[PDB]
Amino acid sequence: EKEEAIFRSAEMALVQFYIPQEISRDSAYTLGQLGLVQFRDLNSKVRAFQRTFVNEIRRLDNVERQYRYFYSLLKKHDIKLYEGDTDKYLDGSGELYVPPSGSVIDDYVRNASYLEERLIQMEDATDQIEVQKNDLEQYRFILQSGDEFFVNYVTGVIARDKVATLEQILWRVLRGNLFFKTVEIEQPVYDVKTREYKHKNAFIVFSHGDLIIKRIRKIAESLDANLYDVDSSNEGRSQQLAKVNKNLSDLYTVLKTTSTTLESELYAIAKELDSWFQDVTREKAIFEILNKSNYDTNRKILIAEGWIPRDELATLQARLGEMIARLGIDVPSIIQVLDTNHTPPTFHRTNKFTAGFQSICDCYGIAQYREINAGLPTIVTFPFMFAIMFGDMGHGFLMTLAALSLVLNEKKINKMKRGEIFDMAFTGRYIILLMGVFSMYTGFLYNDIFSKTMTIFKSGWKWPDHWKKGESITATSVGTYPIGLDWAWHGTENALLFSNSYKMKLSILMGFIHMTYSYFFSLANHLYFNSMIDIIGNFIPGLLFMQGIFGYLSVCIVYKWAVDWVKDGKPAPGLLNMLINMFLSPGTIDDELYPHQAKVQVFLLLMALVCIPWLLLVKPLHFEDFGDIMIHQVIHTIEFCLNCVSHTASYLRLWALSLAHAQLSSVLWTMTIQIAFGFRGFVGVFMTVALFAMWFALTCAVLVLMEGTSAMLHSLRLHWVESMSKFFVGEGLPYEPFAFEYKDMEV
Amino acid sequence: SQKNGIATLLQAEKEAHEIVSKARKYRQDKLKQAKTDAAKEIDSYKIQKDKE
Amino acid sequence: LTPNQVNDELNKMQAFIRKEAEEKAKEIQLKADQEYEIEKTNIVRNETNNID
Repeated sequence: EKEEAIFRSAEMALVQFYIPQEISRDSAYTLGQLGLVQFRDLNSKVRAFQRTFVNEIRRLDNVERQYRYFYSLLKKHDIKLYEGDTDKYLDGSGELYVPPSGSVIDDYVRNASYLEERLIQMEDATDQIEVQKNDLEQYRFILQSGDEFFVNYVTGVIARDKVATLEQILWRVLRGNLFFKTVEIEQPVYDVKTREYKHKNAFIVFSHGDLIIKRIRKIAESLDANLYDVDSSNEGRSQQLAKVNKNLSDLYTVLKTTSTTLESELYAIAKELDSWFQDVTREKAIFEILNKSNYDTNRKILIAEGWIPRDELATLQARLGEMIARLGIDVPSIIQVLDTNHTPPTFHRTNKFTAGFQSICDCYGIAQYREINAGLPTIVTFPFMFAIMFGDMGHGFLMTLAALSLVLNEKKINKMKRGEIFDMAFTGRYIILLMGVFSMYTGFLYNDIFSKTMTIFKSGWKWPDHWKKGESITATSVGTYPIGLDWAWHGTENALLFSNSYKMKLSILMGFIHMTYSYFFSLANHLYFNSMIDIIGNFIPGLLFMQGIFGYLSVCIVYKWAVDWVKDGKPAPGLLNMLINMFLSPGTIDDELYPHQAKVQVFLLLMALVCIPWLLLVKPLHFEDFGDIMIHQVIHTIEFCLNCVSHTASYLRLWALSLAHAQLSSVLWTMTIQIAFGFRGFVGVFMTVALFAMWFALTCAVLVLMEGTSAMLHSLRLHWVESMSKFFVGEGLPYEPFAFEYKDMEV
Repeated sequence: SQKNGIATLLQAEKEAHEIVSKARKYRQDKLKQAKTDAAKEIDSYKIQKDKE
Repeated sequence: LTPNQVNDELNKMQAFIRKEAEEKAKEIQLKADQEYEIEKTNIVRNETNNID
């Protein structure tokens, strides 16, 4: 009950709904679990105030603001937010995975609106009760100096930061006549302007003049000062101390009491606030999504439309069996498919193993309705591209090691928090596995393990009895490795200048094969549409133009691979020399690849070119004619005629990266192992250990990370701009069934 | 449905409105009947007292 | 369920709403009768008391 990913697409439908108005929320609970359900928003060209549901949205907004305040008051205290395992029960795919919830949503609103002030009035007290305690305690230490002298006098206390300046300004404003003795604050206390434990001093002052008293009083406040009053007598001060000391135990205890209440209720609320958060979110979202339909008092039914998959009508009916089971009103079918003139949405399915693959399919863009998706191309080509980027055995194996560790630990990693750097990594854990399992094979034919080879097979090569190096030595071939390349190409620059020429050709050949494979899907969808009237009228040139040249070149290339030339009188023609001749000469090849081919190559070329205007005449012949379509098909003709060659050229980067990786690996090996070869058993072993460690540090870090990161995106290039150019010829809008999900700490 | 719902549901709804408004106009005629009933009770008993 | 049944969910619910409104109106007529009763009795009482 699915598609084949090659010819069968997604097929779906739309209807006009006639649901009863009373079961709107009832139906929403059910279809909101997993229904593959989306709505065509007829509620358009309307404002918020122009809608019949703006009343509840502000209530849910107020309660979620209350929840945000709950977040704030929670995190500002040490208590930890307990999160139960009910999210798994609330996140998933089942049958009745969201049990219906009664209308106690308003009860939740009520009790939240109650708790808000309940906690505000209870919490806004400590800020005062503490400062009153501090002020009384400060007064107590002030009075503790009852035996220190020398309305009628001024009392106060200042910070040590201004004691010298204050006393000096007193001495030079009262003109050098005063009694001024003081005692320091032992064990100082915090201030009140900045909440800082600032060193403090207390003073005492006395004078005769009342004018003096008022001057001192109205200058003290301008600076950082505090004022009080104390009795002149001694036992009067003792009585003052007793009376002010009596009334502070209550202050000591009240804060403890209010805390005891606070933490006590915090423990209880924590168990439920988190759950209620995502709960109430579910109701607001479901109300919103249902609200996109049209309703009037005209009819008890509700006017709604939405867009539904077509291969699950039976499942939809069975699931609505609950609609008729307990809340039954006996109007089961609300599905009746009509026809429209607009393109349907495009959508498909995804799976756990393909979290990354399927994402990149539509990241570039969605396809139009019944337009083939390149799922299998993403499964196959992109991994093989990345593999052929580089194939060091050690690097591939090491990279796969992390993949295996991640996939085996996915038992708990799937649930544990994914780190910022680990989110995408965990997303495509199953992709790197394919990356590596193809990388090891791709490198196997290269017979490279950190630029080394054990000579698995035997090929046979001719050498003299003795030979001194510095001389070119020729070895004839009697059969090479059946699999891969022989070790004989581990020698001097001759080996490299042969290997590069060998490899730069297979890249082009494979790219041509891949693009032919991609273009092969063109008529697949049109047949799926049965649109054969004139679509072939455009597929024909797009095929013949490219093939007549590229396939001819490929067959010519493979032709020389078969027939030798040393044994033949005709010398081997140049790797690429059959290009200029096709144009300047009327058929003269001058390479003598094949005699009869000379008189037929130009013939093939002239059939190929003649149908250039075969595309600009088919379109006007439809009857009618309109400028934009001729312009569009002209630009399409030119863009394809250039894109074929552009893609042809682009394929060399594959081999460029491959040889770059080979060279960097070789040079790192040369500069590491040879240095490590220092022969010494007294200090050389430790040097070898250090070199060995740094060699691993570099191999794992910089010879893998950057290379793979570049390779994957270059493969993304090579896949997208090549296939999708002529594959996703259309766009379809996404489908996203309304479903529950978790929410957590945020703004 | 659509080929028939627009008519059957209208038959339901406008029939309900028609019967409800029939009850309303019945109640207004009933108010008029109450007025004339008070009248006819004071058109007979009023003189009945003088008869006795 | 069956596509041909889509008219039954229309007509049966038409009948259901029709009978709901019919009962509502038939009891509204009883309400009209009660209003008749009270506004007859009170008016006749008030007038006949002065006649008496």
